[PDB]
Amino acid sequence: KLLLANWGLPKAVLEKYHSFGVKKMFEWQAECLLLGQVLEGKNLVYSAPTSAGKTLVAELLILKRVLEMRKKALFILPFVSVAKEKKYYLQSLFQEVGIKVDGYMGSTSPSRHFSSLDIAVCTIERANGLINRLIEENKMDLLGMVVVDELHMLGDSHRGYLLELLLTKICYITRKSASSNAVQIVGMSATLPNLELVASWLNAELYHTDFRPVPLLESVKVGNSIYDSSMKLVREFEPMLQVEDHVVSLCYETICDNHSVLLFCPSKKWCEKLADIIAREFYNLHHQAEQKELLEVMDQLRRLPSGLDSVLQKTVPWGVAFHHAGLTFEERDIIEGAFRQGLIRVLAATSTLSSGVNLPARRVIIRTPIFGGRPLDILTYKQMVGRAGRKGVDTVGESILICKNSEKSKGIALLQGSLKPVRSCLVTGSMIRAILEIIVGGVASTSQDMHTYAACTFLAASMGAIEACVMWLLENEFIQSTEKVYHPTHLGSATLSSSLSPADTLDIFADLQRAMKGFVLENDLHILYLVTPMFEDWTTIDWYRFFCLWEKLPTSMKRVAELVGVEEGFLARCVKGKQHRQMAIHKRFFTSLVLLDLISEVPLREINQKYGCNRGQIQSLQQSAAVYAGMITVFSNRLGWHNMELLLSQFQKRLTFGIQRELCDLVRVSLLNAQRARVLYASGFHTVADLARANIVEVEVILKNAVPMRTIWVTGRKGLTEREAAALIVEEARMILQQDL
Amino acid sequence: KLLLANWGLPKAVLEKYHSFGVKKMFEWQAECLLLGQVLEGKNLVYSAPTSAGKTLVAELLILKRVLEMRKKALFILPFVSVAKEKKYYLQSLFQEVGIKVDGYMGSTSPSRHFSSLDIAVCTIERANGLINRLIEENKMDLLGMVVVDELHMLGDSHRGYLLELLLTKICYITRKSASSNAVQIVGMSATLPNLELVASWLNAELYHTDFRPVPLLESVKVGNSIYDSSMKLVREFEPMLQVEDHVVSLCYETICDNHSVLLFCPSKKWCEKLADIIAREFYNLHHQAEQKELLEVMDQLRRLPSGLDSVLQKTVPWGVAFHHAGLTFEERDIIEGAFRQGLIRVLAATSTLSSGVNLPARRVIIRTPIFGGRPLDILTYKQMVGRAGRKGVDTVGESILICKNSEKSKGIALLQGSLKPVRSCLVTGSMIRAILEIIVGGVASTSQDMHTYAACTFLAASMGAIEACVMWLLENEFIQSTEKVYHPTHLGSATLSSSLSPADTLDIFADLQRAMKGFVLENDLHILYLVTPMFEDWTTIDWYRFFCLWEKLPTSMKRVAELVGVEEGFLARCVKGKQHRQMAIHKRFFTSLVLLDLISEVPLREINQKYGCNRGQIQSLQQSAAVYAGMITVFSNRLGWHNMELLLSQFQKRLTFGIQRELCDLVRVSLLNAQRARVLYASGFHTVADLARANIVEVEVILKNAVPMRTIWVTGRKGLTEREAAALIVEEARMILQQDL
Ligand SMILES: Nc1ncnc2c1ncn2[C@@H]1O[C@H](COP(=O)(O)OP(=O)(O)NP(=O)(O)O)[C@@H](O)[C@H]1O
Ligand SMILES: Nc1ncnc2c1ncn2[C@@H]1O[C@H](COP(=O)(O)OP(=O)(O)NP(=O)(O)O)[C@@H](O)[C@H]1O
Repeated sequence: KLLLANWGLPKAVLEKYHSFGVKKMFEWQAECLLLGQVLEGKNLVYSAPTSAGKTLVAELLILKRVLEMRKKALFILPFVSVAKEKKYYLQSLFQEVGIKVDGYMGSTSPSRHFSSLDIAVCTIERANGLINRLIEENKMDLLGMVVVDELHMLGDSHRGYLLELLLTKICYITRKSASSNAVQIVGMSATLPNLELVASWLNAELYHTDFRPVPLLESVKVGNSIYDSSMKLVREFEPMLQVEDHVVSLCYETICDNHSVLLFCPSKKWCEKLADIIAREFYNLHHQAEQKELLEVMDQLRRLPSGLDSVLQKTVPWGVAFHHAGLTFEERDIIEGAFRQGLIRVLAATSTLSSGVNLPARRVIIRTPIFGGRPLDILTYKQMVGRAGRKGVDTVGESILICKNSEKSKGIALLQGSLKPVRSCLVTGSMIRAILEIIVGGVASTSQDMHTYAACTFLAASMGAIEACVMWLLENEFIQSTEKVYHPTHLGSATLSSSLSPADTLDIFADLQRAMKGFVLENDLHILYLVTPMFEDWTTIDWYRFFCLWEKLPTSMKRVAELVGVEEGFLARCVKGKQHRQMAIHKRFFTSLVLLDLISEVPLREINQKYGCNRGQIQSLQQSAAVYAGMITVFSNRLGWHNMELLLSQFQKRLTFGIQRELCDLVRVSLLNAQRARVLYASGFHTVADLARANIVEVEVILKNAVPMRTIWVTGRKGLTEREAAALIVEEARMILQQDL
Repeated sequence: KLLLANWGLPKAVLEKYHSFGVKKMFEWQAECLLLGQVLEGKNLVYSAPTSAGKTLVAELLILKRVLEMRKKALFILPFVSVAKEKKYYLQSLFQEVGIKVDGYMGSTSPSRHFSSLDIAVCTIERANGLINRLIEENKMDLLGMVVVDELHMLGDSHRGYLLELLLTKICYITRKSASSNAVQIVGMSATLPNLELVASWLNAELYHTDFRPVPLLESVKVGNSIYDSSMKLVREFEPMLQVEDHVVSLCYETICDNHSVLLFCPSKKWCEKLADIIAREFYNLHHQAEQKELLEVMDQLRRLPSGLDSVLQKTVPWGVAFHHAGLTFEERDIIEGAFRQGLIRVLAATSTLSSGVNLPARRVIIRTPIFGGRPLDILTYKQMVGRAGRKGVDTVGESILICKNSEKSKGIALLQGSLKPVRSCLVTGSMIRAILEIIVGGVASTSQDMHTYAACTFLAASMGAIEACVMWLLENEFIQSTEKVYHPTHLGSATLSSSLSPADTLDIFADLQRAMKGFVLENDLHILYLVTPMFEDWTTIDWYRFFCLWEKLPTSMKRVAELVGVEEGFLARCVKGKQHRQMAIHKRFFTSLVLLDLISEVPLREINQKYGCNRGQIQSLQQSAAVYAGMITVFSNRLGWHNMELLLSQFQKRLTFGIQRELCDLVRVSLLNAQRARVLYASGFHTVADLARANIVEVEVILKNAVPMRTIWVTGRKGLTEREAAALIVEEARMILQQDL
């Protein structure tokens, strides 16, 4: 029974599963999938280590649900990058079966309707919106199963509470319809201490396991000695070659064993220093002073829109590199992609890689127990050390945390500690949106029926302020009260449909209605100023630069500032020598200035040295501001503002790819991000129409030129050959036009 | 040789010509078509009376040109209504031949490209723009023949000068390309005294004839006697029944002879009085106190968007009616259509019908020699009296002009007078556009080459200020000068492409750029305020109403007024008790207010009693403001303003049909003007897509209701049955979607 072909599976899916190297099913997976009555409708929650094969159980369950009862199945993932990876994996597994898979990851939206789709690999922030849309116009029959990844995120997190509200809405809808099951909620988590309470929250059966494909031997350093988890020496450390910490040696010993190493570092600047240091040691310690495939990685990074990083130039062709937030989104994918093939053997990464894609390694080394002035989180530590040990190759997995002097006490607590139990995070902004997500949906109107929903939440299931949320919504016109029955309003129907927090919608409605009387149209700044999300922590603002920004702006760009409350008298002037709502406007104004150059196709290299924020912190905004333009536009339609939806209709597409209005039709094909379309635009193909009929060999020469074998990089496809990439552009264009009419 | 089938013609065209009652060719037409070498390339100009068969020669020539050398052939007509009639006639003649005919009449634009088209039945104002577009991007090879109707209009007229510039541009292009002919210019005119000079202007051969199918016996009244043209009594008048002028008797004598009468009147108010008077006499003089088809006309006018006119209620079912400018555009077509079938036997019309469609009658009576305080124009008189005598039925044709006391001297001069020779009307606004139409087109750049064009104009060919036009264009940035070679600018390339007079473009560029900094989006007023043409003489403005207009406008509509220079202190306030640019703003503001209700689908009955201007003067603006929005939008694209072209893209379609943004896709089918789409919209079909797939029998019931056998009226199709009209809606929708992709 522990064999995949024995289980009922499609032939093509099984063959592709062999192609991915998965053909042996562990005992824990079979036991979880044989937990009695789970399969035929009841929801399920299980825990396993990060490398135990958590995905396979969910994939088998969603396959069984899909081919048994035809119904749309969700797939919730916490991060956009992992969501894209999961969608591509599911497509590569499900091409033939006819299960059309596509995802809703922030800026991007499917061309085909959700009814045509069958599996929606969606992020939490947009899965909430999709389920709100489904619940709105009574389309619940299509949904048949919601799959959630990393259930433990529903605690203290910026987006796990959205997952909590989504799951409680689904549970309440299921309970109210019964006054074996319509929608099955299957989730995966780490070693959650209170998973029984979570399992009872959805009344799901629980199966917790600690099976690991390879043993994990966590260890700590003391001078020239290594101590195991339980304060026990396991191996007497000795240095091989170095020119107390000796962090370069631990990489070296694994290097001579023909394996790889992950070297997590606290800060990006530390990552650049550490990657450079290890590269220099590879000169003297290996030369006393695959290569061919490693040069291909260099070639792929050479004609990236940002070019090749200066620090990466002196490090990459040695198996030593670095990968953190400040790097480009395309640069990160290549560097991570090189690790999957083993081309790069050392990665000096930050804490961002902890929650990233599945990146295996033989050894994991963590430089400091303090990350950004605070002790490193246990949840992050478990995710970091969960990457030690490659399945089927490495016989063991080692994690080495470096602690010094008095800091060793904090380090030891991490090894013997356990991840904290989940919380509720529920007046509060989470409950206000929770209440508004139902009444405007019309599912529950009466207070008593609404109070039933309050008993279906996570806070109630763990074992006042619920009615206070209504009183806040009533005072702000969001919901009107009649004989008490609560009805949605024009503003309320817009907050829910656009998927905005009610705290923000109040200001946006006042901010957008401040554009009722005064507007400009020469420059996109004022229109862009209405789609900048916030200042948050996207970058550090340099005011002396803003002094240069303010004067050199044309006579129009300064006019926009006066129209939005920005004062010329105090603009980078009084800050040098030394109001919360006013400070959040000048910083918001600066955020709009950067986005203006982003849609003007100013290259990221220039925009970095000009606005001081590197490409990592800039794509962290344009892919976050593109979603904002996709919610302000929806906010206007539900409020009956057809004038500005027309203006803001194309600004989500212009911010996602950083293009102008000319390439809007051209960037529809997925193989032209921001440079493969302009160089193709200059060749005379101004629309996706004639590009489909364009000559196959003609587009080869145009893509060859304009350089700032598989050197062309494609989103989600790693690197691609120049001939293959250009051949797929016309092939994809033919399908795009054919399926759109 | 005087027989159509003898001439080389397609079989289907010949059969349709028999269907239209034209099978005998007069001697003058054959002589004109056998004027030696005219046929194989040389242009032609000929004159004939209004009923002599002027169209047939042009139709034969354009047919020969089209089937001999495949090339696009123009068809220029002076008025929009006659252009629509000519386009429909040409389509009804040319369905089978494959000659795709379509017209460019102001607001409407062809869905198919001009390259697909073969005959463009275009008005002068848009024929000029089409030829400018053709000359711009060197597409002159497609054009092979330009046909012009009423050549004599190129004199003192508001749009004949555009025809003059068009023809001189064509002639200059032909002459410059020769440094039997590419483009043949064939035109028709009345008895122009100086047609030889016009014929030599295009070097065309001239054939002037005075043949008339029926003799015309013009006559004048004196008390109870009738005098012929040459001061000779021809018949002693006697009154039959009346309850000196005795204008009701002349209708009566023709009535008992089973014929019809046209009774032209000076003013609309006179027309209502005269039509009512004759109807009352038909009570006592015919009852001492076809009917079935006459009631059908009443039924068609009963559910018109404006309903049935009060004055028409007491007059229509007796053969007596009236038709002037103040009536609805749809009302005029039915009243005129009833005359073609003979249902209505008396028409009290104004001078507007003189240049309208071909409306024949047995007798024509003109009430006064003074029209609006001035002597009646001889050109109008010839057009008015040219409708006397129906070909093949009436043995004679009579025109009776009524003169009294000392006014008889002026009346006699009209009978013995002749139509004045054409003029040039060429600093002047006609020459400024003439010069700009070429240099921005790039055809002529050097001054000497430009001076060659000045010798190809009508003023030169009849036998300084040409260089002064360049000096005016240079001072206003319209054209830049280098080493002298004149180049177009950004503003210059927009004035020519949008087809605006350079005098107006200077203000529009300043007016539109006054919207650079201050704009509103809640209401369409400010956007509509940028597309109102002018105040002109569209209606008389009542200021006390504007006082009611100003206060009851919302807090936003008053904000728009402040943004465009309108002052609250002086707004319908100082005019009651008693600046040219300021007066043309408040009047322009009032023009925008009316258009706001026009796009809000406020019914014409309410909008008449609310804004005091009847439906005749209101559709005289919305079909003139729709063209303006079609030129402001083009003016923005050539000037690189993509923000407001998006806002103004749909405002030409919203003003042509007076619809909202919901029906924009629905009104694409020609059988839904402004009421057949809303009542169909309320049935659930929100788009032209599902309307094509809509059930045939289902749309029958929805069109039957909402009434404010062939009762449904279709533009250009007279009246249509309810079953046929609804059946064609789905049939047309199927072809619209199929041919658009
Ligand atoms: N029974 C199995 N035997 C061998 N390999 C397996 C088995 N089951 C799953 N796998 C694979 O081994 C990996 C261990 O599972 P797991 O690491 O939890 O997935 P994951 O990292 O969460 N993938 P993702 O959702 O994209 O982040 C899976 O991702 C599969 O690639
Ligand atoms: N040889 C002919 N014999 C009989 N009828 C003719 C002949 N030639 C033309 N006709 C028709 O008699 C009418 C007299 O010509 P004419 O009145 O000048 O056309 P029109 O009124 O200018 N048509 P339009 O261009 O739509 O305004 C034509 O319109 C034709 O309908």
